Amino acid sequence: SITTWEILAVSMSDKKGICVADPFEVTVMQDFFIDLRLPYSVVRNEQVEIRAVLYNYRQNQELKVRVELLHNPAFCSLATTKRRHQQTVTIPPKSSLSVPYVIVPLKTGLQEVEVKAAVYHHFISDGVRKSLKVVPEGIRMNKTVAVRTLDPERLGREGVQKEDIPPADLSDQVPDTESETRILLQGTPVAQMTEDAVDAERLKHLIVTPSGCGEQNMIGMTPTVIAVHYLDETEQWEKFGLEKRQGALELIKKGYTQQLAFRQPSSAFAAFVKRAPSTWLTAYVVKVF
Amino acid sequence: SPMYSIITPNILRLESEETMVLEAHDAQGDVPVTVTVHDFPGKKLVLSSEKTVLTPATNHMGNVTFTIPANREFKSEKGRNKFVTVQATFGTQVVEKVVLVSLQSGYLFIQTDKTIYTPGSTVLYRIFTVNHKLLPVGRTVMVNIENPEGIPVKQDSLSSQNQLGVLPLSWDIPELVNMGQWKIRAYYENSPQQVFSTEFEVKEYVLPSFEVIVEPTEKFYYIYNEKGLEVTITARFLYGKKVEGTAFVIFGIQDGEQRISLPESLKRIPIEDGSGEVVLSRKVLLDGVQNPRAEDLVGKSLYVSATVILHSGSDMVQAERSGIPIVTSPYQIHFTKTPKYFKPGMPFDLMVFVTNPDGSPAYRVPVAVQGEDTVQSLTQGDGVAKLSINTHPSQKPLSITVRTKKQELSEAEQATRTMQALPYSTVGNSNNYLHLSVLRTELRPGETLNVNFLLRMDRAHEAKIRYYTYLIMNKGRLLKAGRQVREPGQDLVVLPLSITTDFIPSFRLVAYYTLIGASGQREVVADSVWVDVKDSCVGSLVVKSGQSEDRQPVPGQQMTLKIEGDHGARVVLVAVDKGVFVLNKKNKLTQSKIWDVVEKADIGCTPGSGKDYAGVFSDAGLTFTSSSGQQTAQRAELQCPQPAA
Amino acid sequence: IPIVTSPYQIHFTKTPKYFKPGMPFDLMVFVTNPDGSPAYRVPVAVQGEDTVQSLTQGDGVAKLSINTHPSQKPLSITVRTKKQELSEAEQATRTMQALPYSTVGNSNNYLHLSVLRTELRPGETLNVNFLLRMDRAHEAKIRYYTYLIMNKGRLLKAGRQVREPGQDLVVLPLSITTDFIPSFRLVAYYTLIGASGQREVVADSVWVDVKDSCV
Amino acid sequence: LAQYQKDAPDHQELNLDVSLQLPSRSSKITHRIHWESASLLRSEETKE
Ligand SMILES: *[C@@H]1O[C@H](CO)[C@@H](O[C@@H]2O[C@H](CO)[C@@H](O)[C@H](O)[C@H]2NC(C)=O)[C@H](O)[C@H]1NC(C)=O
Ligand SMILES: *[C@@H]1O[C@H](CO)[C@@H](O[C@@H]2O[C@H](CO)[C@@H](O)[C@H](O)[C@H]2NC(C)=O)[C@H](O)[C@H]1NC(C)=O
Ligand SMILES: *[C@@H]1O[C@H](CO)[C@@H](O[C@@H]2O[C@H](CO)[C@@H](O)[C@H](O)[C@H]2NC(C)=O)[C@H](O)[C@H]1NC(C)=O
Repeated sequence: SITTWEILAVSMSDKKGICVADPFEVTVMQDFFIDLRLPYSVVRNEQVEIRAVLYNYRQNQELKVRVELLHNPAFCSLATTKRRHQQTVTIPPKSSLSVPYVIVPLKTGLQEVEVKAAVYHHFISDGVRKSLKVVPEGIRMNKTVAVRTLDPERLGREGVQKEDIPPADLSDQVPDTESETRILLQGTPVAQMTEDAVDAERLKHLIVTPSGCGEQNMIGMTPTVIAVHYLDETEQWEKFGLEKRQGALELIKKGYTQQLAFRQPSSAFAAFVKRAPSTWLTAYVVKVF
Repeated sequence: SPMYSIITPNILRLESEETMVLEAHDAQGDVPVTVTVHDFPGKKLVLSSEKTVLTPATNHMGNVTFTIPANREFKSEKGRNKFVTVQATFGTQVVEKVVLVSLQSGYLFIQTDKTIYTPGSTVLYRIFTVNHKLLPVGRTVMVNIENPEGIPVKQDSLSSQNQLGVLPLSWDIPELVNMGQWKIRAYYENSPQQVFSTEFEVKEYVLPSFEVIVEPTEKFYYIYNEKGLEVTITARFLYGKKVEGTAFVIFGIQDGEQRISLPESLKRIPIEDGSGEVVLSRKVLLDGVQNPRAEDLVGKSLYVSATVILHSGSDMVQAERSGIPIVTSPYQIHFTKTPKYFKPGMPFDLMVFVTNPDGSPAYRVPVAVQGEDTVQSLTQGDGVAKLSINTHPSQKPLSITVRTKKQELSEAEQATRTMQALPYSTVGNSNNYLHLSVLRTELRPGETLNVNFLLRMDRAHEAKIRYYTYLIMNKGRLLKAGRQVREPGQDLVVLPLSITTDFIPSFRLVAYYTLIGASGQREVVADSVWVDVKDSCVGSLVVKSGQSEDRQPVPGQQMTLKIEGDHGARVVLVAVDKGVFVLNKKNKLTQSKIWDVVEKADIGCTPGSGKDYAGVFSDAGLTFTSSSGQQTAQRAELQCPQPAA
Repeated sequence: IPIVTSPYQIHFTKTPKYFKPGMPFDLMVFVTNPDGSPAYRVPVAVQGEDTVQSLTQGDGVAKLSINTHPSQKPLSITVRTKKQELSEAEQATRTMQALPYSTVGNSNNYLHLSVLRTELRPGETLNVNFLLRMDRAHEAKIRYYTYLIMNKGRLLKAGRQVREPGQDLVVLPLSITTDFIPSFRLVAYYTLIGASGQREVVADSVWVDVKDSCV
Repeated sequence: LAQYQKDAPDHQELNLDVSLQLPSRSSKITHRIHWESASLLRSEETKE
């Protein structure tokens, strides 16, 4: 290909990381050459015009060129094995010349086209061999076969569901052409069923320092213990304050320390060690702990 | 008693190295320090490693490191915020602080052989897998290819381990395909919420043989210009020779996302000597719109569409220039690089960012402060101008207004911007400040930078300040930190800082001192400033020709490609015809766009300074916590608070 | 073609010879190739501590600075290159000794000038920093500095820079034009009546270089 | 209220096992639809 190539390079270093280099340009060129500019695709069995462009970049020399379209068993034109379809043209210096040709595609597929040209009195020549798609008449259709809801609990009954997809009838399909069946599945996102939680605006007051007797210590420890657990599951520490959980951990840990001071030697609890053990208070601490 | 201190970033990242800075202030003798990282909430224990001893020989300093792993337990919650709390034990006095966690694990870059493809053709693509340090990482990547409406058609899962962070892959486009925009989306296995993407186009095309360039004389339109918009046409073949042909050019107006076309602005000009020129007059514009007001045209944008055909009639290229603004001012002034917090009674620096209307930096435009015409300065190469004021001890916010003084241009054409700065608040209004001042230049690795530290306090406490504590934030982690000692009477000290490739693309320098002042109260004063580094590669990769002669090689000819680069690096290559980029040059990856994505992931939100010492660190992206009780402000959001604009 | 042991030659010709006791002092070190051409990107260091280094700029000047103690004793200055791979014997070095600034009657009232060190082109602005050093009992009497610009043997520019109480450091933006070529000196001074009613005048100066170009 | 949350009731109960019997029938394409794939797209292509 005669063009300017842009070379992109990226380097990967374990010590100097990734690096994208400046694009590097390489200009490939020939003084005289041809450019056969085909359409991307052509319809089968319809005459079309092709455009071959011949470039001459001499600064003071016009060139007499013999240009020839070669024979092709897949395309019909004046070019036959006995009779070649050749023309003699002249290209002025620092100019370009286009030589049109007429052809007819005869068979489908990515078929081959070749052209050659040679100048007189200089032995400088060029040839272009390219391929383009021969497409039969028709057009793309993306019709939908079926769209249905799947629900094995509701359809089929007792948790089992079976269903068929009939093939598309498509009587207008072009003979011997590809046809894809695109299958897509997507589940149904079901949310909600959740009520709002307390916004923790007026809950900032439940941070209480435990103090007093054993039952009094449990009274002060009661609201602080459940509040951290509530804010954890409601993940409302963003509004409440992340620093306040660490402070509450100190108070809860402090309450656990003071509570063990009123423990009876039989693992019982009361307001004082002198007071008879309280069965209710013993169960309350177990619920709290 | 001495005060212990722990310094860590605002946000911690999974699967990446995290710097941990430990210091003790005014300490006596050695103090052992043990390190432990816990989960939050609850206690399951995620890391128990690392310990150190703060030594008076080291000025009670010690930097330690750790890495946050990723498992099924960490990766459970994907949509909401979760946190982990590191606890630091200074001898028997423990200090602990809750820290934000980011679920991001690195970066993903995707390269394709072309920007636009044909049905029935092959797509070659390579993915570079790097962490947050831009070094090759070995992790499992999940890649997906989606159709124009977002249907995944092909998906991959592979590890880049032992492949030097490069995943070369390929895929074939079927002939049965819907042409349009197609997107490749990828994400790491341990960070499924951080998704990267890049787009390519599918079309039935043939490459043209020449390029069409549409060049406005100015990348904007001034409304009261009598002549109107001048657009120069430039066309040449892909191999670099001049094009001869005829062009049809049309103009239009873009309002938001909706485009309106001006039918009568059409012109037909021949293209000669590989160039052309067309002018859209002001009268035609006013005739195109139904609104005779010229004030309503301000803020809207223009676009140009050109259709060029060779005089051989065998080829045709359509080129477009769009987004040309209709404004009253050829410039746009911004305080984006200027701190919003000043120090009362101390000089304050102004870093003004002046740009062209499109968004490109303006070069050598003289701007001045609205107050007093004597203070002017010309913008540097990166579009930044240096201005400074001599602040009074006013505790009231100070309004700052900057206005360009470019010659010949009228006052209506002069850009201007207005803001209002906020005063620094000291501890108990003690009026004891710290001032940072630093040179403003395009900083290249290999140069030294002098950081200037100015101390402000009554000399009864100046003897108590024996050191400064400084740290460097770069790319969301602590790069360097240390102490700068100070002797009595030396209020100003200078620290030369050497710039290396690690400081690219930008870094923040924070510094602070501490003492017990007032009536026996711990005081912490801080200051910060954000610095820019010139965009470049960490290493240096250069591609050039091996041959020194035989210009314009012949097709198929052997030539030598010469590649100069750092030793030990792996290089990937791709050579494409420039005609593909003339059809579509979008999504082209470059080193500058890489540094652009890094800056967009920064956790710092302010060009330095702050309302107080806590705001200095919190704006820079740091968390501070001491045994005394002083600590940084709580932050629970990954993003930066949005300016009012 | 010189026959030397060191690929470099260090000179203090562009370095000031007088430091301010108890005040930072800047060192402008001129490092050259043996022929006389400026050396590029050679790391030189202070004799004290190998960590304090700096690479030479484009014009063959290296920027170093120290934080002097209030020592009235002369300060020994030694600069030595730390270029890698080359042995220590190949590293050039130079030694000098600076002298302390003497105030009026050793009153310990100083003026300090500090200026950026880069290749300065006309059309850019330069921030001049004025630092006052004295006991704050007399700081309220210094309300301004008086500066002048010497260029090519004549006074180019002069003016006042006001100062408020408590603001020992002030910044003056100076725009560089083609008239400052090739180099200029900035002198500054303040004045007051101190001690028991005695006139005191303290001064300071600094030399600045400009990049070669036409007017 | 904490026990209401914590294991907060939700509408999703996805446990779908979906399988296809292909005309080639060399194998049966089978997928699972749970909560993490609730709105996940699954696409397949045949050339006939
Ligand atoms: C057939 O295929 C086309 C694509 O070739 C699809 O319709 C496209 O839908 C997008 C919206 O996402 C539009 O932007 C395109 O303009 C549509 N293309 C058309 C209308 O040709 C879709 O898959 C099918 N559309 C029809 C109309 O059959
Ligand atoms: C944190 O500690 C590490 C110790 O691993 C320091 O790394 C060393 O730094 C010294 C001096 O800068 C170098 O001479 C060593 O070569 C480094 N170690 C290695 C293995 O190369 C690091 O500098 C410290 N950082 C801070 C900010 O204190
Ligand atoms: C000395 O006096 C001259 C008076 O000629 C001053 O020059 C003028 O400076 C002002 C600045 O505001 C300009 O607007 C005038 O145009 C200048 N005069 C002329 C004739 O051009 C000069 O500034 C004074 N100071 C110095 C240091 O020269």
